[PDB]
Amino acid sequence: EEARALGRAVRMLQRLEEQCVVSPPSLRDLLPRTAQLLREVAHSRRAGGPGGPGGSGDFLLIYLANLEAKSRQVAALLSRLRRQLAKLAIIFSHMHAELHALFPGGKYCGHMYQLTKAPAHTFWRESCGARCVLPWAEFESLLGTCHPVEPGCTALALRTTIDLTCSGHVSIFEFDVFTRLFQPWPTLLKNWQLLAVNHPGYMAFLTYDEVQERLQACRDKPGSYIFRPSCTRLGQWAIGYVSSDGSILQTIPANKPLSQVLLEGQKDGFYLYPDGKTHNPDLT
Amino acid sequence: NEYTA
Ligand SMILES: [Ca+2]
Repeated sequence: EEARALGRAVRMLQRLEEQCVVSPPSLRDLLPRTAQLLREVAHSRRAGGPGGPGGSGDFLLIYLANLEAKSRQVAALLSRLRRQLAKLAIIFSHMHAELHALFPGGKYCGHMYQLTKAPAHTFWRESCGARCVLPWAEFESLLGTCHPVEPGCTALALRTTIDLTCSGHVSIFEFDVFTRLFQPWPTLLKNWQLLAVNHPGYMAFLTYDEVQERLQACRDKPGSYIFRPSCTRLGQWAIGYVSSDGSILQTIPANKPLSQVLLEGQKDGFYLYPDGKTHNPDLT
Repeated sequence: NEYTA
């Protein structure tokens, strides 16, 4: 089943690559890179880590079925089109990074993978053990031992934030990215609600060029700013802002809580008008 | 992409 699956995915990605004849994330770059990695996986599987649910084989069954669905979406598409293709480029960027994180060189390391933030690392290994991936519903219940989310719109917004590959399952890599972006751990979901649900400056699933474009609407309003997850340095934020002369710049800040970075930038007079809006929310 | 200090 697994070798057939890998063969099918590699062929779908070859078709897309041939049908796709810009700056990161770019499908034209990501398609052949993902197919090469899949080939590396396939070789390595024919010679594994801890067995059972959430292990290497389970991860690949899920990942490859999602990669097929996403590859069908791209195929079906080749202004609205520009957006649909940018969102899919971000999704493929995330699928490629997740497979590179968990099977570098084709060789599974999900049972050894270590999260960036120590409290989150501990939470995953104590709660999930050697597993590298969980279905959303099981993840939501496990995370709920520590950081419960309100069912409904809130929990669904959380799902959309965490699930980088839009697969319905949370890998240890996605949880690594989420807990870096929304650190610190003791207040994880309060940080996320304040920054990603309630803050006008937060944009999800936008590329560097899409924020450059969006902020042109506010170029006569120095101080205007937006923040969104970097697509090339996953786990870090990218803040776009209109400088004093009207130019649109983007910076990746220091590895610290985004709230501290935004508080400092407000106090220094750089991040004043979130998405160009008049009211900056209080983050204290 | 160009990210500045
Ligand atoms: Ca996912």
